[PDB]
Amino acid sequence: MKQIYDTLQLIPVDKIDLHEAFEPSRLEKTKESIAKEQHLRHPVLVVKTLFGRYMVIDGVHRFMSLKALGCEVIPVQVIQRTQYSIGSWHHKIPNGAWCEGLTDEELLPWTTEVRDETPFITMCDQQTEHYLYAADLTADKLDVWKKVVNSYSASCNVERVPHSACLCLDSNDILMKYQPLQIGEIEAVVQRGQTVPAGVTRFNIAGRCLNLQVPLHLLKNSNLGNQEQWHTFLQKKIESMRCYTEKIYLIEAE
Amino acid sequence: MKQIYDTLQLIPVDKIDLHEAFEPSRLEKTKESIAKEQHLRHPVLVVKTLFGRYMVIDGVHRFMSLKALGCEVIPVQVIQRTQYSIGSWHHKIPNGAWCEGLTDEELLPWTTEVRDETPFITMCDQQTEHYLYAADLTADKLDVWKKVVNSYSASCNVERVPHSACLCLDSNDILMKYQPLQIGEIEAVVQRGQTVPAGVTRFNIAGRCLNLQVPLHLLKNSNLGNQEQWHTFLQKKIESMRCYTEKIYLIEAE
Amino acid sequence: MKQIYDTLQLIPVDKIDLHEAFEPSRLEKTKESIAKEQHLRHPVLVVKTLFGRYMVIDGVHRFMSLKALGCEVIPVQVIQRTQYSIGSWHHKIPNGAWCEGLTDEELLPWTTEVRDETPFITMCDQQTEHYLYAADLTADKLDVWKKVVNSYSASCNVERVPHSACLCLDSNDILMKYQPLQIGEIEAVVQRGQTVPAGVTRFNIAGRCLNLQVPLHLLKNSNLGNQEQWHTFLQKKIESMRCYTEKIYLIEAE
Amino acid sequence: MKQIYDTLQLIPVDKIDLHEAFEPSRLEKTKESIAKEQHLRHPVLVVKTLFGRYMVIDGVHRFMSLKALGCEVIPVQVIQRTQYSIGSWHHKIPNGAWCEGLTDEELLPWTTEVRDETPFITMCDQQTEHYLYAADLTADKLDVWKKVVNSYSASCNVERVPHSACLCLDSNDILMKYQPLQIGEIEAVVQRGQTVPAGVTRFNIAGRCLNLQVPLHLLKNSNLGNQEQWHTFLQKKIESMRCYTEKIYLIEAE
Ligand SMILES: Nc1ncnc2c1ncn2[C@@H]1O[C@H](COP(=O)(O)OP(=O)(O)O)[C@@H](O)[C@H]1O
Ligand SMILES: Nc1ncnc2c1ncn2[C@@H]1O[C@H](COP(=O)(O)OP(=O)(O)O)[C@@H](O)[C@H]1O
Ligand SMILES: [Mg+2]
Ligand SMILES: [Mg+2]
Ligand SMILES: [Mg+2]
Ligand SMILES: [Mg+2]
Ligand SMILES: [Mg+2]
Ligand SMILES: [Mg+2]
Ligand SMILES: [Mg+2]
Ligand SMILES: [Mg+2]
Ligand SMILES: [Mg+2]
Ligand SMILES: [Mg+2]
Repeated sequence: MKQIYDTLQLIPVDKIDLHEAFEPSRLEKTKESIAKEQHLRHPVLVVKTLFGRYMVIDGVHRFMSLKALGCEVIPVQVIQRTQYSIGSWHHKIPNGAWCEGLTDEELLPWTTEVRDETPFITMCDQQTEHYLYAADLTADKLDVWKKVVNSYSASCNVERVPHSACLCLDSNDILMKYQPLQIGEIEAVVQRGQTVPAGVTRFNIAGRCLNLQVPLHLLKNSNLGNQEQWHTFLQKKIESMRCYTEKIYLIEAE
Repeated sequence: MKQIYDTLQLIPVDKIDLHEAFEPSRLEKTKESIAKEQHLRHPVLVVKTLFGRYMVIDGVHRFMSLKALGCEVIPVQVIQRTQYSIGSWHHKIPNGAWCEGLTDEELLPWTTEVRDETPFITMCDQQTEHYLYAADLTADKLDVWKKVVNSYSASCNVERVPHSACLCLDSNDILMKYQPLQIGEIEAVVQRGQTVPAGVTRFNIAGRCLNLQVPLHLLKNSNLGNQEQWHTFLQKKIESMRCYTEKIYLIEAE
Repeated sequence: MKQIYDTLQLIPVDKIDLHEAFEPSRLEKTKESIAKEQHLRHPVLVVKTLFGRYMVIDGVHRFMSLKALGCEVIPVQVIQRTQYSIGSWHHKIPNGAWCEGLTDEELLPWTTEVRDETPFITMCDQQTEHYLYAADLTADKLDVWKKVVNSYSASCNVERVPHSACLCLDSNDILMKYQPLQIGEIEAVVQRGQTVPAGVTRFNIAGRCLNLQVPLHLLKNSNLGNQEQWHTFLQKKIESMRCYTEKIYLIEAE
Repeated sequence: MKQIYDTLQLIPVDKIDLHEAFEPSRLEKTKESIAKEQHLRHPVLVVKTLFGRYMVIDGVHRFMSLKALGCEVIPVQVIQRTQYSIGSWHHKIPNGAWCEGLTDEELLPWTTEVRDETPFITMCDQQTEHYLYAADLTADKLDVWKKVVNSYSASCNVERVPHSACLCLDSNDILMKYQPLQIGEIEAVVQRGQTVPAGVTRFNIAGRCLNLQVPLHLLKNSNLGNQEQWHTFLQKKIESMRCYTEKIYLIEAE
């Protein structure tokens, strides 16, 4: 447990990259709550990446909220490569025929053929599968991916299901399956200045620190004096830290 | 997630049994903190037992603190049998030769013989094992167990280690091993009006609810009116509930 | 390891019990096969029972083949509790919607309420699960189990399905799910002179000895002695034993 | 399953590479055994390589026995990536404190600092772990690996130890720990015409075909053809194939 202290750091805001598109309603809600509370409940989870920088793997909305509220440093928890894995979320639309984004005039080259290579995107109903193969796309595969996801994401009662799960579709479900990305692929996206669609990458992260409740007043100055105050704050919080190994239901309110 | 609401209940204090001895310093600390905060951070974890009663499986000190502070009902989380298992803690004394409770005049019938039956208690050092066999004890096995545990528990820098763990002892460690109890054995202890020693039973519990922060003012009346207020409180808290599946480090302070 | 050698024993046929009804079609082919070969390829797997008897946990048809062939002694491997577990086979009726023996059961008290207590039997179709809870049974739990299984086993195509299988039922499927028995419960069936329905219990056994190839002649004339020959035989075979740990596909011919 | 049948193939000896140095004592006994029997009991397990070649992942000594015996063709089973994993064997030197080749290594830059990056090699005694980090190496990582292993393999008693083993070192033990290689890395060694030190790589392979017993005569005169005989042979053997899933002890004689 005595290593967590070392992973909780204040990082300059300009050193942090995002790889995932934000959700506008989620950002408004996160920003309003941070502004009201003037604390950050959970530190932003980051991994070290190229060029001395840090990449958010959990906390896009918290990060953007803190930035907009004028924070010059971000409370992060630095996650080591051995303590996370990357999977994907499948997206279950519980009544596809009432999902306007899916019943629209279709323009992409969906096909039912199974090929030797893995499909870029798979759309499933109870009886059939349609595929998009990377080899058939003209637009940047990233722009096609985002168009597909955003067509139904805010409007069709989507339920995210772990890509590894066992799921049986009823007679009107649609299931969207996406391929898991490796960390190197995500870094190439960031290097290009791009982001992946929201709610598709699924980081499984061991050892997250919760309920740190960092007061925003520690985050407004890029320089020091605040570092002694940060250490004092952290020492006090770590005194009350406890570890839980099984599944937990955390009440996130005061 | 929508089942947790049903498991969080206010139970009359007189319907709740303990099976484990409290630690006096731990009780003082828990009671002081509850009194200062006038909230219960985490609900007491209980299992249904015989006679319409409930048995604490986590929260002896919280329970006794609430009782002493005048609570007539206890916020519990009812844990189902399929969501916990019972193991044991081994107790590592990091310098046994400086542990007065272990270097005392010895009176129990320790033996190095390995027998066909399982030992009641095992004391290990780096090279040797000594056993206490239930078949050799005169005193109630429970009273012998408590004498052994309390001889070193508060004084010899004990480190609790999961009975299933891999541990290598250095040249001065002592390791005390205790047998896991089954739920039926624990219930027989309670039926006798007895308790097992502190810090030996190890419940592994899936799905615990944390940071509920129940205000003590909801707990002082055995009758109702408070039940509508309990439902309103619970509805608000459950709105902010989130599930975490991997290991977490929870900061337990405000 | 020499521990294995000691578990390979010749047991009087009269001391061996079955817990599972046999299939005569499988019995004829097993008997035929053993008769042609004059060797028992794989020893019967048994567990030690009360009264000094043994219970077959794998080898119902081998046992009765040898028994029917006049063997006074059975080559067994004695399995310890630590090296096996008891699961269950599900039963899929792919045309169950047309299975007469199943759709006319007006007498048994099936129900759809999910209770806190595990159900005795579960019957699933594409959109409904029905449950038999032990607390509602009108007659002996075993004879009810038997009646359910036989209502479709003899008049409807069936295939076993493992618990791990992710199976999505189509419009005419029925899936029967049975609760796994503990070892104590199976010992009860056998001591009432009975058996469980065939094809339901699933024993997961580690460390089976394969390809011992015991000549049948060792299994008769026990009244003259056979221990000398047996150990002479075992020592020669044991020397070529090799341990394999993952899933294997064994070619069983020469 | 018929998928297995298709993975059992006769491969020209010239298209098969080894990744591991052999032991001549084990080679003589393997050759002797195959020569006496005139059958290859278990097929060589290989993976498809670049350029259309194959790499042995189990069967270094069987391959070279057949090769030394003049076989122009090798009976292999082609293993897919999904059915194996690459681990490592630890090396225990029970009298390592007196192992001269190990206690005089003044040249290699061992270090005790634990860094965020996994180490290349780890050397353990009862109270100290020393590490070789790839970023400190003076020469080729493979030749350093080789030098370390050979410093004790030829002049000190050694026994392999599995990763899962809970091992407490005594006063004179030394334990060497090696980092598991990925498949890409082993392919590199072979394409540089080299091998890794013996007894370190640990392949966990699921679905091995056992007891095929391929007659040696099928493996010569390939210049006249052998596909007809091969399939005739496989169809007869495949019909007696049986799948076993847990640990088995196979008697390998008739
Ligand atoms: N008729 C048979 N022909 C060939 N092998 C058989 C036959 N019956 C049994 N066996 C061998 O015994 C093993 C298990 O047989 P099984 O059908 O379970 O009968 P039992 O009831 O004796 O276990 C099989 O893996 C097979 O190798
Ligand atoms: N000398 C031998 N005698 C008997 N069986 C052998 C011999 N060599 C190899 N085998 C068979 O091959 C299997 C693996 O042999 P192994 O020692 O790993 O050599 P290889 O390098 O060919 O894998 C063993 O399980 C054994 O059944
Ligand atoms: Mg998040
Ligand atoms: Mg639907
Ligand atoms: Mg559309
Ligand atoms: Mg506790
Ligand atoms: Mg010590
Ligand atoms: Mg004492
Ligand atoms: Mg069987
Ligand atoms: Mg069907
Ligand atoms: Mg080998
Ligand atoms: Mg030693």
